[PDB]
Amino acid sequence: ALVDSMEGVGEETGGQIWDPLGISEAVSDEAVMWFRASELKHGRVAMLASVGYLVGAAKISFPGELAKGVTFASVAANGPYQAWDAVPQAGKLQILSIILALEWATEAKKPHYMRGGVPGKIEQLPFDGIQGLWAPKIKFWDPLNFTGALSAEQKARKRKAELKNGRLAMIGIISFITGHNLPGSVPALDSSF
Amino acid sequence: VSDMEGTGPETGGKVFDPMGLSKIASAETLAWYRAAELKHSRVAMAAVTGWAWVSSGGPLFPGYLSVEQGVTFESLGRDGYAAWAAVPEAGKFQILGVIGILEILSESAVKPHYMAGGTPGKVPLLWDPLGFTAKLSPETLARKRLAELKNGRLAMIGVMSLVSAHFIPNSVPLLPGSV
Amino acid sequence: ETKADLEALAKDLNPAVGFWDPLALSDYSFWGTSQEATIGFLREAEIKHGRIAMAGFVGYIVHSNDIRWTFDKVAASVPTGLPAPAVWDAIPDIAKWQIILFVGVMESWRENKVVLEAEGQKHYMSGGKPGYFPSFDLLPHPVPFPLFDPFGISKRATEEKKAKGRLAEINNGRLAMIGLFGFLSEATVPGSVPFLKGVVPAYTGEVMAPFTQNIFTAPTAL
Amino acid sequence: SAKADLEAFAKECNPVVGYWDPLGLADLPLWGQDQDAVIGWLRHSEIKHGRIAMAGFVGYIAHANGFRFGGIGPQNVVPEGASAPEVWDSIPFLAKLQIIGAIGVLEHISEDKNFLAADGMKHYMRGGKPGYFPTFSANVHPMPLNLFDPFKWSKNASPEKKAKGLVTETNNGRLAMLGLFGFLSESKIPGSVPALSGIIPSYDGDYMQPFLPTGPDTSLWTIGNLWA
Amino acid sequence: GVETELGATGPLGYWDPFGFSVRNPERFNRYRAVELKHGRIAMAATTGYMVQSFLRWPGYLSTSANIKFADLPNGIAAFKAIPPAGLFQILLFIGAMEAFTWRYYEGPWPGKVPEGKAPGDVAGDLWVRYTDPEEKAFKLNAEINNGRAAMMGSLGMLMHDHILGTWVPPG
Amino acid sequence: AKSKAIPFLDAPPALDGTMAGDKGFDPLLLSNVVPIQWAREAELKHARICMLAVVGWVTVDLGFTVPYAPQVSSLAAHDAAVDKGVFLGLLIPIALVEVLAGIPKCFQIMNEPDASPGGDYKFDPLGIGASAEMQEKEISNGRLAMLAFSGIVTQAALTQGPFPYTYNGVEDLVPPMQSVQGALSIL
Ligand SMILES: CCCCCC(=O)OC\C(C=C=C1C(C)(C)C[C@H](OC(C)=O)C[C@@]1(C)O)=C/C=C/C(C)=C/C=C/C=C(C)/C=C/C=C(\C)C(=O)C[C@@]12O[C@]1(C)C[C@@H](O)CC2(C)C
Ligand SMILES: CC(=O)O[C@H]1CC(C)(C)C(=C=C/C(C)=C/C=C/C(C)=C/C=C/C=C(C)/C=C/C=C(\C)C(=O)C[C@@]23O[C@]2(C)C[C@@H](O)CC3(C)C)[C@](C)(O)C1
Ligand SMILES: CC(=O)O[C@H]1CC(C)(C)C(=C=C/C(C)=C/C=C/C(C)=C/C=C/C=C(C)/C=C/C=C(\C)C(=O)C[C@@]23O[C@]2(C)C[C@@H](O)CC3(C)C)[C@](C)(O)C1
Ligand code: KC2
Ligand SMILES: CC1=C(C#C/C(C)=C/C=C/C(C)=C/C=C/C=C(C)/C=C/C=C(C)/C=C/[C@@]23O[C@]2(C)C[C@@H](O)CC3(C)C)C(C)(C)C[C@H](O)C1
Ligand SMILES: CC1=C(C#C/C(C)=C/C=C/C(C)=C/C=C/C=C(C)/C=C/C=C(C)/C=C/[C@@]23O[C@]2(C)C[C@@H](O)CC3(C)C)C(C)(C)C[C@H](O)C1
Repeated sequence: ALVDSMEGVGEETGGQIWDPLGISEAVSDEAVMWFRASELKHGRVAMLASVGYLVGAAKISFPGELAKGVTFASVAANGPYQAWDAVPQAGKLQILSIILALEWATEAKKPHYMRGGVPGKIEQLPFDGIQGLWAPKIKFWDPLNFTGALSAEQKARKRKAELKNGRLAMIGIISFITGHNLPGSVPALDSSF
Repeated sequence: VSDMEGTGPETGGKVFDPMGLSKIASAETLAWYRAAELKHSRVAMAAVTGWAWVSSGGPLFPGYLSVEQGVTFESLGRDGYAAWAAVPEAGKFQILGVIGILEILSESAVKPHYMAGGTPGKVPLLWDPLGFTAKLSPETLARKRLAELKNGRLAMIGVMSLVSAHFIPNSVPLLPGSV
Repeated sequence: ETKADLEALAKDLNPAVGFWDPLALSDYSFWGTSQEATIGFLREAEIKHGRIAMAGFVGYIVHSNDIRWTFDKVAASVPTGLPAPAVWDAIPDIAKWQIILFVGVMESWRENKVVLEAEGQKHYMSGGKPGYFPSFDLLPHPVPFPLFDPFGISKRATEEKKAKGRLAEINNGRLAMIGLFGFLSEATVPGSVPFLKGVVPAYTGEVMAPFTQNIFTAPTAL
Repeated sequence: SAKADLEAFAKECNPVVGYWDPLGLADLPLWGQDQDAVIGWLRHSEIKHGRIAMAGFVGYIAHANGFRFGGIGPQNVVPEGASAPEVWDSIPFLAKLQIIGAIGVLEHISEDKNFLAADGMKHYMRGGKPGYFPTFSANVHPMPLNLFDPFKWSKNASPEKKAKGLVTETNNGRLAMLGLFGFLSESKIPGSVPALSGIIPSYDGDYMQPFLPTGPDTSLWTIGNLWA
Repeated sequence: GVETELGATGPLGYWDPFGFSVRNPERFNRYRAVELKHGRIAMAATTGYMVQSFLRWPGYLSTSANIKFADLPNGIAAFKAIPPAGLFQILLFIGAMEAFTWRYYEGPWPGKVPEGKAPGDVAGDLWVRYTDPEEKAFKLNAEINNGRAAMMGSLGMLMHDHILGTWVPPG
Repeated sequence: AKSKAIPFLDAPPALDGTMAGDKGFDPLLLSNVVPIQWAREAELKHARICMLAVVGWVTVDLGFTVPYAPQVSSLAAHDAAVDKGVFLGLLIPIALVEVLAGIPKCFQIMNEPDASPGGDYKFDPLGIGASAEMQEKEISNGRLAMLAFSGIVTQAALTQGPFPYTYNGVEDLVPPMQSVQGALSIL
């Protein structure tokens, strides 16, 4: 099975595959690559979202003005929760448009993670090789190219760190949202959440 | 990073890197670091020279900056962040657009981009239009590049000393309390 | 450990009482696991409860006599003269939730296969040492001391002394689980412990209720 | 072994007591570093604390009794008769900053690989002498005098004498630590150092906040005071 | 193996996105038993919703509680409004059929399908048995397919009636 | 044998795999009753008309207008043009092109065995090329334009709104511009 070879097993669960429900044993390898790709996607989105929520709750905002009429602090003066509404429609439209472009490109690369590809290694130069489209060769992952200074063993260690931090952030972001929704749910979250 | 320029006698004879970002940096990451260092150097040197010249009783340019709106060079006060504030927004956009065109050029024209081989901080269009440094020895050019980096590091500390003076009065000694 | 090992342990703890399991927990297979692992879990439970109860006995004496830390604001916030059970209820719930989560992190550290097998021991249910606590050698970040003997004492103790100490640990734990509960029962039920009448301050709340506001229904946040 | 050397050093410090590590700090793996590095750090901390406490004791006698340089400088804003805790509080804020910063530069030079390597030595946590301040032989601009033995009074001293001097340094540093905090403790928990009762005045103010009170913001420079 | 069994028909044919029986073909019989079970419960549930829409029984649900059949709404509110004794009797009957009458599994804890039986052949001797092989296969395929459509539909009705209070969504 | 587009049906024999845009999609086997070249001519004519219609509708609705033309949305543009008078003029080139290129080409397709394929008028003044990939792009763009025009007309008539042709505008295409505060509530 492909499960025994993947990363993600850590010292916390005794260095064993944490699958109480046994779905990893049940489903085929193809679904397992889907699950690892989705795991890393959720984990990276959550590692972005958790620090975003921290910054919003601290009310740390860039100096300037998002639109020509609203300030970054004006949007953030109602906590992270009531922020996406206060963002202008055009700004979030552009954000979601570039996210759509990235998603479509990463899915459109030929060596798909399911059908013979590394799960979670979305291609580092999306929008390249597209007929009738030119974009700068800004490497999506690590455009400064910090990876070049790391050997494969260090990359494996940092991928383990990636998975563990992603899992913790997926817990933390929902913790923040739940702390806002239900006031007493998560302790150690102040009224800003 | 040991091969790259910048290690004068002023920090031993070795690289200055407490945090060790150069250790993380690969060759192309070090190229990015040097390119960013150089661009900050050059922009800072221009900024600090302009601030000093304007706010040290230098001769403001003659005539009207904008004849249509009536804004004049003399009307723009010789004070940091007031002259820029009173400059027309169209003029601000002119400066920013020319800078943006030039920077997209310096990114798209250089062929072996500083990232993929190449030399960080080389912009053939703007440097030496009169060719002032076209017959210097390679050593001399290396020495002058070292001088460039050293002057610019000081310049980028100085421009922030000016900025933090306006935004936080009496931050810098030997500088007016206002700006 | 085998039931023969439990009989030997009981006969070394108290030769006269000997093995005195009258409910056969030592024989009931817990979760279907072998007797050698049910014995491990039960013995770890005995040691752990005795540990917590000995600490609780000393802590109850300390709280009833209001020997509090001098340089903290939570202790000052808690009113003086309260019963020791109430000195727990009068605390911010966020501090209770961090005491409990500290024990959670420590008991996650203890049962970890990797840390135990790195230090040499195994789980108490896997034939390991019941009542062992691995040090923080494999911790993500460095830390100054371990839990058991943060200082050095008993780094050079004989196995005979360790065996004597484990026997005394089990016996004192069995006694302290009864002493601390004598305090609680006399507090919440006057005239229940006949010898502490007029000694233990009375109490109305539930000692098995850690947080004032019910976490399952309506918690409080900070 | 580093612990063997430390144990012998303890016997030299006091042979009746000997090695007394009640917490096992030598054995503890600080930062994950091995026992040699940990003992190097602990020894360096001991001599650093002792040195600074000895200087602090002599400075307490100097400041409290009244011992000031003449002329323009920080001493002209400290009120006369001020307590030793009040002298630091009364010197200018920039004076406090520059004292702490100069000490920082000295510490940085002390742990710099540059100076220690120019002197043919290594960091105290990586097989070096714990408590060795290097010569300023890599300070870009030459400096006239070094910190330790500036006039080079000990240019020819026996290694046995130097070892005995380090044994003395540790002992006197420990004793000076105790005395200096005796002074500090008598001012905030009276009747704690019995001999000092009535001698050390009470001080209302945090010792461990360096910059509280921030002190005056005066400008004591006279000629060329364009920054005022 | 599994690619040619009752259920490997329709537009998709064999359909294992997450490779369950591909990884564990031994568990296909258990999965078929579970699919038949859920499908049948859902057929009953969908017909119950559709028929409770227009027809309701007469007489009192519980004369002591004064709860009438027509007074109940059509949805989860009806099961809420059944008295506790009625719910207990309902659970008792369902458990009797589950454990004794129509045993889907043979024994132990992780129940296997009965040995001398099909995956979901739970009826006794008095049950319709088809002897034509083609008709038997066709109608078993119809059973499982209608069951699948029924569970999709029943999940739809349950979610609609949870959101709104009526299984019919507006439109 | 089994069709690619429909993996539970046999593909027809007329489709084969030479024709551009061939995806084995013909569940009703209409290629047997209707000739494939005639059907392709009709497909390409419809595709081209729908492409032009989509781009013209979008431009006119966004605001681009000819001088002297009525400043109206694309929905009322037909009625406005008919009322103002100049709209048979556009029929005149349509009538010319159809009568003198479609009727003869249609008769050649049906009767003449040696004839150009459906939709091939040899109209390449720039010489961009009639490569296989180019024809595939033409067919795909055309079909997408047919469906897009159908949606555009049916939605502009329904809502009588701006270019998005949805009740709440771009918010319908993009749900997370609506609130997201109920999504965060359930989370
Ligand atoms: C005596 C005990 C008998 C128990 C068994 C029984 O009676 O079997 C009876 C039986 C067969 C049989 C046999 C007989 C020959 C007749 C009797 C013999 O019996 C004996 C004992 O010999 C043998 C047997 C059992 O073989 C057949 C039962 C068939 C049944 C009960 C089939 C339901 C499908 C529902 C579907 C697909 C729902 C889709 C639902 C969907 C897609 C939706 O929900 C859609 C929708 O709603 C949504 C979501 C919202 C609405 O706005 C809109 C609509 C409406 C569109
Ligand atoms: C009513 C009537 O009729 O009767 C009774 C009822 C009742 C309620 C039962 C009564 C009571 C009171 C009782 C019986 C109370 C019992 C309390 C109990 C039994 C409390 C133990 C604490 C132990 C601790 C904290 C040990 C720490 C030990 C530690 C942390 C060690 O260092 C262990 C050590 O091994 C190392 C690691 C290193 C070695 O070098 C040796 C040492 C030792 C240092 C009354 C009032 O009397 C009357
Ligand atoms: C910051 C501020 O405001 O500061 C203020 C306050 C402050 C600091 C207190 C001030 C002060 C006071 C200061 C600094 C006073 C300094 C006084 C000073 C410097 C006094 C030296 C006397 C030396 C003698 C008599 C040597 C005789 C030496 C003799 C006999 C020889 O020459 C002998 C010999 O060499 C020959 C000729 C050559 C050879 O053949 C033989 C030898 C070698 C044997 C100021 C000035 O107010 C400034
Ligand atoms: C608050 C809690 C607490 C209390 C009140 C308490 C009381 C007593 C008494 C009572 C008079 C004795 C006499 C005693 C003796 C020993 N205790 Mg003990 N102990 C507590 C906590 C822990 C922890 C966390 C550990 C531990 C251990 C040992 C060992 C080592 C044996 C060995 O190394 O073989 C010996 C000899 C360590 C271990 O491994 O125990 C198997 C270990 O990890 N204890 N302990
Ligand atoms: C001796 C010794 C040691 C020591 C020591 C100690 C205590 C050293 C202390 C040193 C100290 C405290 C040194 C201050 C310098 C101040 C300067 C340079 C200020 C210049 C100021 C200038 C240049 C200002 C100029 C201007 O305003 C002017 C005048 C007018 C204008 O025209 C121009 C401007 C505006 C710019 C070691 C090495 C530690 C150990 C060793 O063992 C023994
Ligand atoms: C809309 C809305 C909201 C919402 C919402 C959400 C999340 C809605 C989600 C709806 C969803 C998820 C609806 C799925 C339907 C699936 C169907 C009908 C599938 C049937 C499929 C069937 C019957 C399959 C049958 C077959 O298997 C059979 C039997 C045999 C095989 O041979 C053939 C096939 C495979 C075909 C808010 C957020 C709450 C508020 C907002 O304001 C408005």
